[PDB]
Amino acid sequence: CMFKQFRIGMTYALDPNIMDVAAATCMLLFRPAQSISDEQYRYCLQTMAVFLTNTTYDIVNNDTIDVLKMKLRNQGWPFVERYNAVEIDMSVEPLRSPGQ
Amino acid sequence: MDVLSKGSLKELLAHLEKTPLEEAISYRIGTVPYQNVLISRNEYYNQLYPDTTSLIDGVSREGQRNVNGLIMSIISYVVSGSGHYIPNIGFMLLRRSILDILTKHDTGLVTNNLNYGIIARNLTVSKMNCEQRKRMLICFKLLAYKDGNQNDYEIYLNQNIPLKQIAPNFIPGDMRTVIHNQDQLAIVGIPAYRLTQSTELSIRDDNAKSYKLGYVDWYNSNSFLRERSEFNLIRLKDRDTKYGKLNGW
Amino acid sequence: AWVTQAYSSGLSQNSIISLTGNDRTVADGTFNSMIMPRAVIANEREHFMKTRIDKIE
Amino acid sequence: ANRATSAFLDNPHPVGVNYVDEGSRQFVAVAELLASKLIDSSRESDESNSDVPFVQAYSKFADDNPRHLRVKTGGKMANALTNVIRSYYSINAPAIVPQVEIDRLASKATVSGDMYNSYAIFNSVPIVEVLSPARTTVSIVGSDRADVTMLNTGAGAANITFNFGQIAETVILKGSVPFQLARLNQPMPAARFTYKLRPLDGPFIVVLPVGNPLVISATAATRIQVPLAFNKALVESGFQTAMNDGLFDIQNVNYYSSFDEFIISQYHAQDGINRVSTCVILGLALQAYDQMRRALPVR
Amino acid sequence: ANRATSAFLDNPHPVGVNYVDEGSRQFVAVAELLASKLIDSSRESDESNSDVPFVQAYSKFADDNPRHLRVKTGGKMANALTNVIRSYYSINAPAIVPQVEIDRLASKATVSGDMYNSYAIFNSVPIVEVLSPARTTVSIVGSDRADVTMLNTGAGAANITFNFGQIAETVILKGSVPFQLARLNQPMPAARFTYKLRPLDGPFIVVLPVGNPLVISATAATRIQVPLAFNKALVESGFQTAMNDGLFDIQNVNYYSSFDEFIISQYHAQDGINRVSTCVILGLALQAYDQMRRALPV
Amino acid sequence: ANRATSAFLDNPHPVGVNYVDEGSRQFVAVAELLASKLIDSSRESDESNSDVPFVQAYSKFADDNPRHLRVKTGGKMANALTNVIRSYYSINAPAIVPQVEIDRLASKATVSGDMYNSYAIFNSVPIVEVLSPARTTVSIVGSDRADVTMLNTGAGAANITFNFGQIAETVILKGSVPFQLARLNQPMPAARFTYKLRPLDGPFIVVLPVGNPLVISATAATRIQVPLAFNKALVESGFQTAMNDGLFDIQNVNYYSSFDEFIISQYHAQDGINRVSTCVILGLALQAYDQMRRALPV
Amino acid sequence: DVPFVQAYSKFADDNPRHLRVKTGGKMANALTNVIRSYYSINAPAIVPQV
Amino acid sequence: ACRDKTSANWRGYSVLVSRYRSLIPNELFESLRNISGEYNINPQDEHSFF
Repeated sequence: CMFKQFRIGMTYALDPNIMDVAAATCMLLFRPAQSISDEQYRYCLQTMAVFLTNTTYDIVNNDTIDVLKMKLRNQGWPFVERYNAVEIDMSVEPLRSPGQ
Repeated sequence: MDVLSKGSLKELLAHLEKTPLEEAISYRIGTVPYQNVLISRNEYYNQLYPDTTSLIDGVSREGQRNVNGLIMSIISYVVSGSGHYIPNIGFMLLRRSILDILTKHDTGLVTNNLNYGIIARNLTVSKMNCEQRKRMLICFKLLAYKDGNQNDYEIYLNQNIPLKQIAPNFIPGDMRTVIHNQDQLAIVGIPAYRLTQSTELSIRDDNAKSYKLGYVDWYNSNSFLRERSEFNLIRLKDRDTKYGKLNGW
Repeated sequence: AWVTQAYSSGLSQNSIISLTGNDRTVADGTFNSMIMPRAVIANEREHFMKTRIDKIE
Repeated sequence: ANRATSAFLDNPHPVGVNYVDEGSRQFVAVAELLASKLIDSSRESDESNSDVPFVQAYSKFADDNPRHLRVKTGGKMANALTNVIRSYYSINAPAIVPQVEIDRLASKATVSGDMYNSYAIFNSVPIVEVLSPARTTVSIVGSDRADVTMLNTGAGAANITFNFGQIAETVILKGSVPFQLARLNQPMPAARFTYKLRPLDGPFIVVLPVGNPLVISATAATRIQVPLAFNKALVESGFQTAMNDGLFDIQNVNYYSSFDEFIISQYHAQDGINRVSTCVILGLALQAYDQMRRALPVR
Repeated sequence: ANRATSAFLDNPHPVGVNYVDEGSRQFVAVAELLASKLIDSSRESDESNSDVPFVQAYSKFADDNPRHLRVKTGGKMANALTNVIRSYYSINAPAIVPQVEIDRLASKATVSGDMYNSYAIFNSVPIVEVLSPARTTVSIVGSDRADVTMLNTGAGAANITFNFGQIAETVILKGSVPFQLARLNQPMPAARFTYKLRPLDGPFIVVLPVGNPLVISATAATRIQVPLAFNKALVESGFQTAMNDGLFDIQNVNYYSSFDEFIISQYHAQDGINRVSTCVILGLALQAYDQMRRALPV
Repeated sequence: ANRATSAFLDNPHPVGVNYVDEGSRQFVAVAELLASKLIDSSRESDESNSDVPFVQAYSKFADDNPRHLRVKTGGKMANALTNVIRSYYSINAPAIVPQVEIDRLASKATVSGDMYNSYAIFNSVPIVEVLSPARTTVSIVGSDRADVTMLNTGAGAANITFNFGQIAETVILKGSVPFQLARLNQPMPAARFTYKLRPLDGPFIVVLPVGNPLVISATAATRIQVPLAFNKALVESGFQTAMNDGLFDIQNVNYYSSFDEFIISQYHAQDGINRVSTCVILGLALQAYDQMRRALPV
Repeated sequence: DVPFVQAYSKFADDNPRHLRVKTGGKMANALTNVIRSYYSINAPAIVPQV
Repeated sequence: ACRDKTSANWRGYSVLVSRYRSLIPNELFESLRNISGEYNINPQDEHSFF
């Protein structure tokens, strides 16, 4: 939240379980979209598609974000998007130094 | 912005092979070039700052509907980041890559009659910088070897000594030359100096600064590819390999 | 600014065909550029000279 | 026959055709929103005796922190807005703002760029032509209220025809003395003081009896679609600031006393529908320009 | 001798040559399918007191959520659909839709852009030329049903030549009074009220007795290959909407009262087969435009 | 000079002022939905070899279970719809159906009752005024397509003034022979076969030569806001059925061959913008009456 | 759209829905007819007191 | 469950971030903006945290 250049990523198992999908959806829903890379975004979509659409990682390896989103929506999964985080303006009172 | 970030002959040529011709052209009408204008630069002056519009600015401008205009728009995109307004070219030509237009006879475009003197004059070369001139000379070299005009390219360079001094050294048909080349062709990048959010007087400088500050925002955004952190996530086709070479080279 | 595919139909919708194709560029020194019409009023050489011939007649 | 017409309807110069897409209209919408917050923060700073609210608002607007010894001019957003305003006014004005700059500033806030949510009422009275016979004198003065002075010198009563165009929705005519007005090929009613006319009815004929001059005061109202954030008072002030700042000094352009006359004159021209869309965007930009300049002043 | 022709067959302007490839034709089909679902979702949502079916339909079509206080134009698809219609009508109309936008929008639905699955019947009657000798006046009025009024002022009976082109399949001629019709170098039969002719048979000769004027009513049918989703009723309404909306205001073009007259006129022109293929794609585009604009008026 | 006018533009009779409020508009929309379900139910009943789908639809529409030996008439809703249609046509209709019954029937289904959701295009051509000088004859025939036959018997060319009103959006003029047309006090262009005009522009002048007649065929398009469930084909069929059934037989009224003629004629009156609102509600009522009567013949 | 939905629901006594003209409900009709009544003594008063 | 906890406890974490940034001086913060990094979290830890 403090530093915008910082990023978050996670690595999943070769055969994901329900825990991996829950972790992927929680990261997409609640972490800032500005902190999730495009490569990480595709990896999360691949993990979701592997568990839900009953496919392996090699089959969906050469798939774009548009194709993965379409595959997941056809199955009935709506969480295929990244959500930008609102910015809160903060002020530090001066006291004995110039403020920030 | 992506084209202006390429710093080597390999990266620049690889990008031109991937991108299509529609990126080089623009669908905004813009204004006309070579026009004396009064622009507003209030951070410096109260009056209106005079300047002259050109094809090298990063703003779209109306262009001629001929092969000469098409080549000027391609070089403008490479050296400035935006092209011109030449519509109704045809979907057959617009699908092909910029490199294919420049160095392949299969496209169907005829560029043999093009003269490098007026093209350099129109794409104002007295106002370019060293990096911009190098990219233009790359495009001239690619075109010359396409139509078998290598001798004409050499004579043109011998007439203009400063262009010869900074002319990149590579044979358009050989990939070993591209690998060995160590010219710096980057117009935008992470600056060692202090880059501030301030305006510049000239049209060219103001637009160039906007691209520079834009690249910093894009560099720190989520669209940038940090190789040291996520090299195992890229597909195998687009992964960096030394065996990789341009098609037909 | 336009190319055509080989082994395609040669018919075109328009009945009047320009010497310079849809690309609107003619390589100088070719036959097509030689048979192109010349501006007489706009060109100072041709207008000056034309008056000389009419005066002689 | 002698012909007279409104001064402000003569030769409307063409308007710009650039920065009229979805992204550009979004950028102008963002500029107006951030300019409004700049004015409010300056007030909040003054009643609170702390520079913190103003600094934060300026940081959003200019993407930079204010520093002493450097004049606060608005940064890159002010530069883009000023040059874009010039481009809207005339087709001779250059387009020198890159697209990557417009996209960057449009993303600073999440507002809709739609410019047709609401409407506004404009008060300029369009008199396209007034035709009078040989022995009569007609003079037209004014734009917010038009005074038409008519004198009859000949022996007989004269017939003067009035054309108000097809854009205005209503026109109200009041005379110094009661007078007769009726549509073409219609009977003339009893002399009255006021008339309410729809300009689409057609040319109107007014009988001018011989004697003292007759003066008609014309008031018109027309409706133009504008964004819901459109404020007429702010737009007029921005129009005057732009004219005084010297950014309407382009070659071969017409000058107007208010934004009311500018938008109506462009409406009463060929392809007037397309010109009005561009002029509405320029009006919102002038609203942003006014608020930004008052917040950050120069002497 | 005098010649007269149908008004709508004169000087067909060149149609556009852009957005006729496979991917572009898939875009028009995708727009047609999604614009139809917009109409059905509106009816279902209204009847089921829930707006959730409409939100899904609009989101798929426009790539953004429906929000109040917004015009609800239709997103990028409405812009792309509007511009391709303008480029189809004329060859000087600029093509300002990127190929990336076409492919991105075409991937929303899985359709085949094949424009030769089915056929449609068009009722415009192509009277190419009527040749009349001296002292005879011939006048042609109408496109859906042509009325040819001929008067014989001269002393003797005259021969009027009819040329219906070579494209139409059947032309039915009815007269106010019985008349004689036969092909070139054929015996003239007894006077009848109606005639069925094949335009490929040849020029037709009509005898004109001296006296009261003779009026002939001509009805024609032509078959043109169209996609299966083609609907003539929707195309006609969409054609009128486009003309009203100003999509065809490009200079140096001709204007027609209906799509039936437009498609037939281009067929009776040089490179007619190539022209008709473009006009069919414009027809499906106009049908998608009608459904979308009725769902989302602006 | 002489004056010529369209037949259907003469004396539009006043329309009804009852059943215009939101509750009544809801009833008409409810009727259209329920009447439509009647037709599809019967088709489903025939295909499924069972009358249960039709029984449920009729019970909802008529509030009475169908019986084999008893005639099916539609019940109270059929009577209310018929009486409502009569009230709309003329201001002199009794308007007998109460408001409590209207509210009860409107509760049968959940519909918007929105009369301005969408639009439709009407093809009737209004020719308000044709001015012809002496020694010329002008005749106007047609409503969907208007043919103006003009013949000049004078010495020189004559000027004919056209006036298409201010309501229509675009008018396309087609001539039997090329002719010259321009604005009032405007130079003439070269002779062309077709013209596209906006009626709001002003009266037009047609130069009529001497010797040969000229016929101008005009087609016009007008946009009128209508509900999203509007269907021109069903409305026109309902219009003819109501006329035959005698619902429009009231003294001191005018009669029209098409619904487009009816709606356009009232839209040219002095209070036309208020008359169309009643006309639009009447059209949707005729839509329900068409579907209801075909499924339940009298 | 939450602030607008709450405000419009209070004004028009109806939840805003898509595919609706957003006229304003009974209050807009009452407001319009009341304005006509004030301007002239000839204008009808067609708004019930209840 | 994740949504309910997030809406219940966002206020406490918003205050926490504000307090932590209050501890950083200005010169340190601008220097730290030049650096960048990516943090790897095990999927079990991410779900258990929420």
